[PDB]
Amino acid sequence: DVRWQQRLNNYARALQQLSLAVNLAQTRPLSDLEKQGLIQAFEFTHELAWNVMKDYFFFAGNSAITGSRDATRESFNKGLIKEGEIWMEMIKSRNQTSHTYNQSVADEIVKNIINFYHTSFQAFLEKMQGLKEH
Amino acid sequence: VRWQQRLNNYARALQQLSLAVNLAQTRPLSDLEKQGLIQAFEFTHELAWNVMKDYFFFAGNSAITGSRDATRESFNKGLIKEGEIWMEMIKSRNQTSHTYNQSVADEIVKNIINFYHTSFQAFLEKMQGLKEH
Ligand SMILES: [Mg+2]
Repeated sequence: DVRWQQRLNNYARALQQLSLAVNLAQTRPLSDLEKQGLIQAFEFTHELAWNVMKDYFFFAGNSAITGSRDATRESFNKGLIKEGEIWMEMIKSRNQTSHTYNQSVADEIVKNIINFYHTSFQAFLEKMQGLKEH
Repeated sequence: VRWQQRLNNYARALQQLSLAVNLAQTRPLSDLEKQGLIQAFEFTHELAWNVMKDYFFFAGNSAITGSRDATRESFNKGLIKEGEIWMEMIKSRNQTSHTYNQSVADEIVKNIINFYHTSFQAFLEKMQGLKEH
């Protein structure tokens, strides 16, 4: 039923595609359309991240988690993530998705993806990969 | 509460989607650009069905809550004619979390280019005619 290590496998696959786009941005500016794609990749990577969180705490007997905010708070309190505000900012970015046809909105989410979220995603991957081995 | 204002933003969003759909006619899209085409479809469809919901609110219909509700009412009243296509857009929306699978991304992209963009343009013209009354 609930299998947090399988969810982690898909999270890694999604993050690898986000990493491709984040690396591309270091070689040249992204077009407006590529920025929309970077946002889409952030969205499917973040969605998997907090569902890994939810799945992991279900094993611990926690059935009270229902969304990304609940999952992010429990992860911070249990030490799975260190940058609590950044992970909460990700949720704000998710809630701005419908408005990214405004370049100011798209550009803000892209700057956060490149300068903060990707690093946090990689740290969470490494954290959970260690816990799986245990 | 203002369906004509919602329609202004819908047109702005559709203009951005149109740019990507025309780009796809000049060359293949990269994997990343495909993701960006899907994101543009998402913000265009979200505005579309909220225009529907706003419009029917003026008629006294406060029962509409989501995109399926809005889409059915729009088909019932003639605002849209391709009912099955507009419902397929909702299935595409619900696949958004899985577009890191190239098969999923490619399927949504093909639907956007071959069907959804045409339907979006028709709905724009339909509502633009209703704004003039
Ligand atoms: Mg999206």
